[PDB]
Amino acid sequence: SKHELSLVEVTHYTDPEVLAIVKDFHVRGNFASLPEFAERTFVSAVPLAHLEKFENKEVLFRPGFSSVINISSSHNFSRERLPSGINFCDKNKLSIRTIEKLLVNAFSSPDPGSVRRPYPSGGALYPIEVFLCRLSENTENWQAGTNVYHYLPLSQALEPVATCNTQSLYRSLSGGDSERLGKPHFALVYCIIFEKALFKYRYRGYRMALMETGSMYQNAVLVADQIGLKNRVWAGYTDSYVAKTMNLDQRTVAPLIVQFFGDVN
Amino acid sequence: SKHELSLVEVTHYTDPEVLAIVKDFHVRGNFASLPEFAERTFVSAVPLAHLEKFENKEVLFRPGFSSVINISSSHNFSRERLPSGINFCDKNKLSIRTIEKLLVNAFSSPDPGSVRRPYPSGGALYPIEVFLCRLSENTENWQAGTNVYHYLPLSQALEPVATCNTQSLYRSLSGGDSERLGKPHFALVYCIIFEKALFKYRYRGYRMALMETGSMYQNAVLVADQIGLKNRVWAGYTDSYVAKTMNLDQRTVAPLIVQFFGDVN
Amino acid sequence: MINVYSNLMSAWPATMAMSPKLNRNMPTFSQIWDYERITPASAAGETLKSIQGAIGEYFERRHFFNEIVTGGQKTLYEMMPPSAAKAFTEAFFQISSLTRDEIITHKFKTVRAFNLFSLEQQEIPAVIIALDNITAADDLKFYPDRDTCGCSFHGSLNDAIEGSLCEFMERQSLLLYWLQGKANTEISSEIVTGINHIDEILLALRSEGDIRIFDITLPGAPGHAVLTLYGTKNKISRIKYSTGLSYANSLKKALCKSVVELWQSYICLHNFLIGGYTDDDIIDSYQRHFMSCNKYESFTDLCENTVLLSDDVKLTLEENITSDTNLLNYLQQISDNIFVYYARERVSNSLVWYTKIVSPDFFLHMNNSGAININNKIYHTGDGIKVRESKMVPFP
Amino acid sequence: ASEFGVVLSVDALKLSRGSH
Amino acid sequence: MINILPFEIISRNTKTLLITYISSVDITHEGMKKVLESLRSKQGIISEYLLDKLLDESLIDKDKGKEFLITTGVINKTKTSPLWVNSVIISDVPHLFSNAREQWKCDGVFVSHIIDIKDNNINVSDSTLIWLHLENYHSDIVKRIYSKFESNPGVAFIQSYYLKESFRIDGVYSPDLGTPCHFCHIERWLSREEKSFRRNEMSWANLLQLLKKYQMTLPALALGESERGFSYHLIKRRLQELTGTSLVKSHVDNFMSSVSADLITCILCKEPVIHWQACSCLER
Amino acid sequence: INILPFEIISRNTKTLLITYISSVDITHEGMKKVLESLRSKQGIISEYLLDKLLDESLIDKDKGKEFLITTGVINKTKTSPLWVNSVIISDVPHLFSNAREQWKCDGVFVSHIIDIKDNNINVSDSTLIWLHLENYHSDIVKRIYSKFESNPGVAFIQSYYLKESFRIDGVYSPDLGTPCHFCHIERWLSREEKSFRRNEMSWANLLQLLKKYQMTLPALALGESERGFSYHLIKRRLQELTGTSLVKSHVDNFMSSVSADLITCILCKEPVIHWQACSCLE
Amino acid sequence: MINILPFEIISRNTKTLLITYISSVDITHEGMKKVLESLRSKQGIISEYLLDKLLDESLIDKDKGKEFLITTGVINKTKTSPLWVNSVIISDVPHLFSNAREQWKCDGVFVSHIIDIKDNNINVSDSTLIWLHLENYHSDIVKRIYSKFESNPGVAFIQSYYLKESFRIDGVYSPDLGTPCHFCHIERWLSREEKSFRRNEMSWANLLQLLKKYQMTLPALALGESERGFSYHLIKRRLQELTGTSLVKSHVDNFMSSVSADLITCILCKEPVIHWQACSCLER
Ligand SMILES: Cc1cc2nc3c(=O)[nH]c(=O)nc-3n(C[C@H](O)[C@H](O)[C@H](O)COP(=O)(O)O)c2cc1C
Ligand SMILES: Cc1cc2nc3c(=O)[nH]c(=O)nc-3n(C[C@H](O)[C@H](O)[C@H](O)COP(=O)(O)O)c2cc1C
Ligand SMILES: Nc1ncnc2c1ncn2[C@@H]1O[C@H](COP(=O)(O)OP(=O)(O)OP(=O)(O)O)[C@@H](O)[C@H]1O
Ligand SMILES: Nc1ncnc2c1ncn2[C@@H]1O[C@H](COP(=O)(O)OP(=O)(O)O)[C@@H](O)[C@H]1O
Ligand SMILES: [Cl-]
Ligand SMILES: [Mg+2]
Ligand SMILES: [Mg+2]
Ligand SMILES: [Mg+2]
Ligand SMILES: [Zn+2]
Ligand SMILES: [Zn+2]
Ligand SMILES: [Zn+2]
Repeated sequence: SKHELSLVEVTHYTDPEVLAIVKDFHVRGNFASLPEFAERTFVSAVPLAHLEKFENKEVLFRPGFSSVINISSSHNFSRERLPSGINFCDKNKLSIRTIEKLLVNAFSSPDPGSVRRPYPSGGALYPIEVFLCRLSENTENWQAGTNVYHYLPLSQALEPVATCNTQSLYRSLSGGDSERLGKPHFALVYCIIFEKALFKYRYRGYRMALMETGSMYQNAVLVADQIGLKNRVWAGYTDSYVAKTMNLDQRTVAPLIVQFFGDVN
Repeated sequence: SKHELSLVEVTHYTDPEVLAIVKDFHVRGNFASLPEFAERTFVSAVPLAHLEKFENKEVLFRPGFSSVINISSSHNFSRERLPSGINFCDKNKLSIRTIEKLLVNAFSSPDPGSVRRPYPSGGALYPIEVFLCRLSENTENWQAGTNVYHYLPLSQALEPVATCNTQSLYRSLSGGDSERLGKPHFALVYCIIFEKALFKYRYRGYRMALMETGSMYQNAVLVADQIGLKNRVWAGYTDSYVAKTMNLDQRTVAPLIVQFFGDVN
Repeated sequence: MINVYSNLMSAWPATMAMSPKLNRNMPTFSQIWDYERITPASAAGETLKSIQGAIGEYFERRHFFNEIVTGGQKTLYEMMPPSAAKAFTEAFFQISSLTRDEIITHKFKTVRAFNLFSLEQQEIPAVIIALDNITAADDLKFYPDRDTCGCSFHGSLNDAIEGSLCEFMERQSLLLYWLQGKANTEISSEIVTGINHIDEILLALRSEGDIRIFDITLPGAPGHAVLTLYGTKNKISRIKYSTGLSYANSLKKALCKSVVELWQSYICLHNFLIGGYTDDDIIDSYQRHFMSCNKYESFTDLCENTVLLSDDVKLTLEENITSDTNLLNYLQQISDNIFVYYARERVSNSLVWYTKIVSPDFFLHMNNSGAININNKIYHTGDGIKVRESKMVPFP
Repeated sequence: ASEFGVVLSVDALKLSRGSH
Repeated sequence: MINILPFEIISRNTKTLLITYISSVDITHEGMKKVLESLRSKQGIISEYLLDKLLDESLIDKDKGKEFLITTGVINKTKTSPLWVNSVIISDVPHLFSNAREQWKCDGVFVSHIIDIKDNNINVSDSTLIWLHLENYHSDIVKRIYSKFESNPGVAFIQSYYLKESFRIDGVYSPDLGTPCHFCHIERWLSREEKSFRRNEMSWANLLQLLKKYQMTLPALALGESERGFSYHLIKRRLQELTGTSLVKSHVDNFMSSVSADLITCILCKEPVIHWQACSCLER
Repeated sequence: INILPFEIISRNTKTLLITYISSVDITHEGMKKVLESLRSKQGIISEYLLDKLLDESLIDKDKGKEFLITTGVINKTKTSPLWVNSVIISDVPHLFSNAREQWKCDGVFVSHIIDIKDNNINVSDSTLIWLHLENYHSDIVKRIYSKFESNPGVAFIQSYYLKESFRIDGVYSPDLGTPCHFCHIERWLSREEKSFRRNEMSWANLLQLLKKYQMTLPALALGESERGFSYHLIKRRLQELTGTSLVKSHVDNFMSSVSADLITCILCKEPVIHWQACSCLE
Repeated sequence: MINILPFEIISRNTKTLLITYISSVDITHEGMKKVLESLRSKQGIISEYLLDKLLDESLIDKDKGKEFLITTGVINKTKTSPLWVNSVIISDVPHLFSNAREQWKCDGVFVSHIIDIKDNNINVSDSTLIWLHLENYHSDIVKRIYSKFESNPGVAFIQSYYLKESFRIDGVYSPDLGTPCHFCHIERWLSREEKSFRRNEMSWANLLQLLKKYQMTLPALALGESERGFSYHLIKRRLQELTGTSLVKSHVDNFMSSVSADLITCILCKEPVIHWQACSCLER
């Protein structure tokens, strides 16, 4: 609002060829993930029974050889990352103060006068937008009836987005795997604004934008661990349906990744 | 070596259509960034003089409106991220112990028996590889003559990669903007193994891999700040030239992003 | 999006773009920038309408500001039938300080027109139509103040006329409202339209500030001229006032275009102001004037001074017995002297059309702070608010 | 202005040609 | 929901063989032979009660019988309530579909009505997938249908039509799910067909054409009985993928995408289309 | 017969016909019935159906037709190719010394290469005149137009240089009523001259000062390679305009310019439209 | 390095005009007129000493003169040492290039030699960009050149040749930089040309062909003088982009990419090609 940018300024530099080729590509990665499609679709090209062989492994630069410089673990001063929460449980009320703690710590400076975020960004352009989705009636709310919000990291404020109910929003974000997921209190959805990702650096901007998304949800992971929230980054959603439900215009902006938050009993 | 995975297992599931379409796309984002091309190429579609208007801004969901739920900064318990270092200075010797501290904290568990990394990953497949590049003769080294290494996050060990000299490796990573960059002690290069990103989830895997890259370099940012290293994530490099110099085979693996580390006088 | 760019030596403008937006329930804005050949054309609403409207406004404005050529040079009584030449003479005799003898003997630059009612072919003075200072340079002493009221572009002659006629109605209605402060009705500020993007705007404006919706249609006239007004006292809002206006047979249609045009003006100015852009960026004095009206006092001045013919506030958008009646019948009852300037150009296997509807029996332009035929068949000096006869309405 | 002539025309776009 | 899968059960002299997509068995049991002939007779779905009845009739244990029928590939058990409860086909060539309702039951597809586009007062219940298939293309036909039915709770649409030497099946158009409509599709193909050497379709020639009322026909080669036959099979299999007996699961990244076929070469191309920038379907 | 775009507007028993070149009071009921009928028929019609329509509306066939042709409701166009031959008029004719020979095998038939500096240029009926200029002056186009506008079935196309661009104009055909050279450039100059705020460093200033000083606009520093590139573009446009009717070919094949950036070698194909103010519309 | 840009300087009666890509000036000074005629005479690069000499000769201040010449678009100052110090053209049609060395100096391109492919003992210095242009394509010709010169310090190659109705210019092949070679290119185009409706080129038909010695010719339409002319201009401009007087800067994401041209339509397509999976150029 003080640091507002109009997308009209941005589009003055858009190469329409670039935008079309990037969106054509991007859309190949969209999913049609719904409870009603479970028995006629699949996600994994690898059978369940062969998967473990591929999980948590190292690819070697000289496969079959073992000559390495070992490094001490005595240098590690970190905590182990918590396991990613699954079937969340919404028995406890969850306050707005807890959602607020996450938002300001993961995405904003401690100094509300400063514009320097806790993650870097190609060209300082920050093309990735954070949306808040409230998924539980046991989640406290700022403005009754409003379940989608947009986080403004520089003003440190929430912008109302949608008054969809809590059941519809859970359905869109939770794809066909909702029963395993259980019941999170809330989610963040990270979205790319295509022209903002593309206008300065062209195709390479798409690459920089997706990486930024990762820097962001990672801060959220670390911050969640510290305030005693469980979380799970989530790709099992129908992209367009999420978009639709949040009243995003898919010609301009698209959800890259969902991240779920809550308790685990 | 204990948690080794052979790419032969992976390729048994590769859709060659998917791999071709993803690489065709990916390569559109590669740069030809060299000192010798400075006066006949450009990077920014936006003139220098109009850029500030686009830097550190907020795009609004309701542009022109100001109605928001403000959030307290009293919830923020974090430190402000350091500015990203520029023209690095290699006057000080930098020890292997410092590079080791960064590596184990950003990418490895504190428990060397555990396989659970401090960043999540689609399918626990971890398709992104970390390479270490030594760029200063004032940087200590584990094996004289070896300036490229591959970090094995689960074994917590370095695998020798290349004995290119330090000048050649700096030239490849620093593109045409080396004079502004100055002299970093070392870099990490984050690389995607295409078939490993693609085999399970197909196109959506590419999206998940680039985001993972961001979660990774972000841990490095936070860890660098804590051990008193400066850093700058960097996209101003010639992709194939870096690849070539590090002896990566570009048919299998490609550099997504470089990250520079060192002091700043 | 769109993002069509033309070389500066092209026939076509520098740029056309459709603006990205996050919110799918907000209207599309589309715009064409062509250096300072004209000021940027734009339109807003449903996506394709937006795009058609910006293209259309661009063709319209380029024609009137940059492309007119006169069909030569005649006195008023040569170029048209007598009772029309008289009507023009009386208008011009108010607008400058030259004598009736000077006016009737002056050879005016001419443009093709036809009578709205009889289709009789004639000419009218080019000085009314051309918005550049060269086309009818030698005529400007008779008519120094020109503008785009009643101007319109379309690919059907019928649409071009209908567009010209509706704008004429809305601007005649606006000036009469401005001068007298009389409106037919207020439509509920809390009206629900049923159309997503219209509702979105109204909700955003209601929560940012306050709106008033007024039917200011020329008395007795069919159709609806709907004027929408916003203002806020909110300190961090950069827009303290905006407004929009449209006329149509249909009350709903007029309200919707009215609301969308308010938003269109709201967001253009908002973007100017946050863009950091300077006064040297403003080349159009209507825009300069509108921009100096960006204060709450523009809103309260209209609202406190608005008298309403009907008691209660319209809760629904249902028509009435007047709306249905014949607009040409109504207009001809007031005046025979309404002309349609027209031009046309082949594009592929179609014609595109540029029209302007003009009457010296009505207000010839909308700047009653310039030289204007203040006395005419719908107003005479004294009927209205006096300070307002020498001040321009706060409308862009 | 210069002592060598008077400028008639200019192609503004051609004459023009990390974070800022 | 017991779905009966493709198989045959063949006998000559005293030898009887079952052959399915999954397996082949030398049947050494009269009762199970009878069961299998009865099932081969039925179209598509069968009440688990009928199956038990047919098993008990041949004196065969019910879970042993069932386990046999499932694992050998004769039947399968499905549990999920589907997105569209029902399909209708709307067409300018309804004769081409006059046995479709009957035949496609055996593929597990419920098509409730074949509707001639000429008909007024066309009605469609909630959560119905509308298949609009046109030989003689006009965009006003699609507009009319969207206009009649976009508001129906849970509706979706598929459009099929011909362009040049191709048969086109659009992605599923679902207001609820936010997916691209017909016009998003046909603009993607009219762009590719321009000898432009450019993905980007936009220019002042296009801008000027957009001023006119959106309206069009499509050039395409004349159809024979053979092109119609080919088309009938892709329609059936596409409907089957979405709402019928799944034989081969689709990946989530392609399940709703367009399917295009060259009628010369018979090669399929499955392809997700982006929203067209100048389209209105997102704003509805 | 091609039916051109036009409008008819009615009020009282009054009717006004407007076409691309005319504005006409229609008082004969017969002709209202003929125009209303043609208004809803889109484009190309047969001589037989037109004649049937006229006879129905009690209008002399010969006279009725003369009206429709003269006011620009119809034109009497060929189902066979519009230009049986072509000629190139140039200030650099030597660049085309082998063009006639060579372009044969591309199916392109150029009868004559002609120096613009020749006095007494003649040109056959049904011929397309390619005017190519390295030294552009609008009076050179004016001269060619004046000489040949009246030749049966004549058309014109003009190629020239503007800074880094090679511009090929649309085809100007009096018979078909397509835009001319001046419909582009004079309109372009009008827009510079009548700008809401004149850019005081406009390229119009150069163009207008070259008139005032009686100087041509030179192509900027052409070498062999730019001429080779030009040569090929010319050959390929002529190929596009060969074997062409209004039955074979859409008007947009004529009502299109080709601009080639000689640096990037990128082409830009743009629509060309009429200018109400142009004198090609009489 | 003072680069002389495209301009003209025209006089009639007492009026003299300078016109460049950047600007136009009414020249009101005899000295600067002389300077400008002299520069219009010279090809391409000029010693800053010659420029100063020419300025002093016309009694013009040197920095005022220079500032004028730069800002008006007559010249510019470039500072950078380029990647290839030198270009050679190797061709089966060297006659087509017999004035190229001379002419292209004015475009700031240094081509040291035109080499007939028929010649033995072909020599190329270090840091030379080798342009191989073939009308009569054979892959053995490319193999021979790579074989002779891949090892040369700082070498790069461009290949140009015809395929169907297209003229092809490959991406810059640079062992040092790791960029795709000719064969990476021609496999990308032979894949696209298959009526496959598939990006993926691999099948058992291809596998079997790979057993034979890699060897091929290309089908392409016959060339006239006009196709040759067009080709000459793209070669010059491509060389100019890489090693000559830059007029228009290229984006870093396309600078080294392939350039393809339809000779029918004259439309360019600039496109980065991936490494071919079965290619050896990465392993060298
Ligand atoms: C980009 C991304 C997408 C993911 N998508 C899903 C998902 O769709 N479903 C799920 O259960 N977990 C998902 N995860 C979580 C991973 O499966 C998890 O990080 C991994 O199995 C390791 O487990 P841990 O995080 O508990 O150590 C995702 C993680 C990432 C980084
Ligand atoms: C993906 C990515 C690529 C970047 N590339 C560059 C680069 O090429 N050159 C550079 O100077 N900085 C680069 N940066 C650093 C940003 O310019 C920097 O984060 C931003 O200007 C904000 O400054 P700060 O990080 O000091 O707050 C990059 C950052 C990211 C996230
Ligand atoms: N007197 C007639 N009686 C019956 N049918 C006729 C008559 N004259 C013409 N036709 C029909 O109308 C069609 C149109 O022919 P028309 O005389 O209009 O030539 P055209 O369409 O002007 O073609 P072109 O001049 O290019 O050869 C003919 O093919 C013919 O079948
Ligand atoms: N489909 C169309 N074809 C041609 N011109 C159009 C079309 N739609 C709108 N226009 C023109 O675009 C211009 C702007 O229209 P609009 O924004 O609706 O109203 P306003 O007159 O308030 O600007 C007008 O000249 C209008 O006639
Ligand atoms: Cl209406
Ligand atoms: Mg408008
Ligand atoms: Mg208007
Ligand atoms: Mg208006
Ligand atoms: Zn659509
Ligand atoms: Zn003309
Ligand atoms: Zn290769």
